[PDB]
Amino acid sequence: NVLVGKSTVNGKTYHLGPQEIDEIRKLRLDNPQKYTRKFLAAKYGISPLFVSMVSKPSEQHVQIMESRLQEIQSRWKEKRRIAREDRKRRKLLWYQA
RNA sequence: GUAGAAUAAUAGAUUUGAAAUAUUUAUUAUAUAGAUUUAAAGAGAUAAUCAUGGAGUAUAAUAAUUAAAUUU
Ligand SMILES: [Mg+2]
Ligand SMILES: [Mg+2]
Repeated sequence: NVLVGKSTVNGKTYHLGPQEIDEIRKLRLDNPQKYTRKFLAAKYGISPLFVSMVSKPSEQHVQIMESRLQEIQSRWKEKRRIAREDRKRRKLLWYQA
């Protein structure tokens, strides 16, 4: 197998209920730093994709991490910026087929 | 147009499927192994912008008289 998902290796599970899904949401909105996607996935035996599906982080959290991305991009040099645009175009060309 | 029906966005609302081939889907650093790429101090070719040079071209008094052709 190549880049296979864990659920695909061992099939999907449907075992969480409304109350613990709601409390997952409360934890995520409370302390996104302490209760990360991987932490919640480990705690509740689900996938980080499912955590993102059911929960939603805080606006402050997303704003600060977008700013972090902006800083990392700004610290780049000319060559890395061009290389990243090239990666984007190449990846887009993957799907045209 | 003294006015309405008539495309897409931009967002909004109300619904909507999923545990979503996410131990890499999007993008983000380090380390190891390996494979590579990227010059313009100047130059060639071509074109253009400035020159240089004076080939080529026109004219050889351009006044006036005579003659043929014209607006009123
Ligand atoms: Mg070059
Ligand atoms: Mg000259």
